[PDB]
Amino acid sequence: EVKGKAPLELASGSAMVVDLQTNKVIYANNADEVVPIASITKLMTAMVVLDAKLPLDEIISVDIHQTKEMKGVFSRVRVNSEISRKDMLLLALMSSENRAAASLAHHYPGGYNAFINAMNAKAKSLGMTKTRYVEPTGLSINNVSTARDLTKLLIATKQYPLIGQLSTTTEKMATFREPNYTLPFRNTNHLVYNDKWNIQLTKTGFTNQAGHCLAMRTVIGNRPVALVVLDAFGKYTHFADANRLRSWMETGKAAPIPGAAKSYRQQ
Repeated sequence: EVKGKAPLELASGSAMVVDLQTNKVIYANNADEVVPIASITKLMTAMVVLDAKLPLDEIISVDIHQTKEMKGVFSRVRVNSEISRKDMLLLALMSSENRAAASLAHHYPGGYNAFINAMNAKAKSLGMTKTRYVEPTGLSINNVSTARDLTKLLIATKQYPLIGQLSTTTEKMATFREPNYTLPFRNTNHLVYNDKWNIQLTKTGFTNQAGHCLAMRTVIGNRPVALVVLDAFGKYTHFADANRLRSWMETGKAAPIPGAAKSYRQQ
C-alpha cells in the first residue's frame, strides 16, 4: 500500500473535497471561481428556517408571490394549499421543490426581505465571502457561490442534523389540504438508492449557464468527507465525478475522464 494514490482529475469546472474530522483539503480544483449554484441555494434556505427555531409541526400555506422568479414556473404544489413546515423543508431538500422553498421564506418572523437578508448574514458569519443570495429557491442565476464557500456551508450543516436527514430521504407521499390532494416525491440524487453509498446530506442543482452542481456529505471508507462539484458540463458529469472521488479514495486508482469533458475543462 506504499504505492500511493495516482493524480486525481475530475471533469467538473470546479471541485473541492474536505476531510470533516480535520477540515483538511483532500482535493481542490478552481475552488474559488464564482458560479451560479441553482437549487444548492435550498441548503441555506433550510439553515435560515432552522436558525429561527420555528415549529416544524406548524401547518403553513403555499405562498410564492414575493419570489418574482417563480412567476409562470410550473409546480404540482398548488398555491394557498397547506402542509407542515417540516414537509415543506423535506420537499425543498429531497426533491428541490421550488414552491416549497419559496413558501418557507414567506412564513418567517420579520418577513420575506428579512429572510433573504438572513441568508446573506449567515454566508458572512461562515466566511463565505464570494457567495450571494437574492431569493430562496435557486431559480435566480444571481444566486452564486464557489466550491470553497459551499464546502464551508457543508461543514456548517453538520450542526443541523435535520437538513441531512430530509435531503437523503429516498421517497415521500406528501398530503396537502385546502384542498386535499397527495403527491409522490423522490430524491433528485439516485446515489441515495445505491447501497455502495453512505450519504449524510445531498443537494443537486442545474442551470444552462454553468451546468450540473452537487454538494454532499458522505462517508468514503472510514472518512466522513464534504464533496462539492460545480460547472459539470456533461449530463451525469457531477454523479460520475462523485463516483471517481469515491472509487479513487477506496482503491487509489483514478478513471480517465471522457474527451468531451476533458475538452470543456481545457477550454
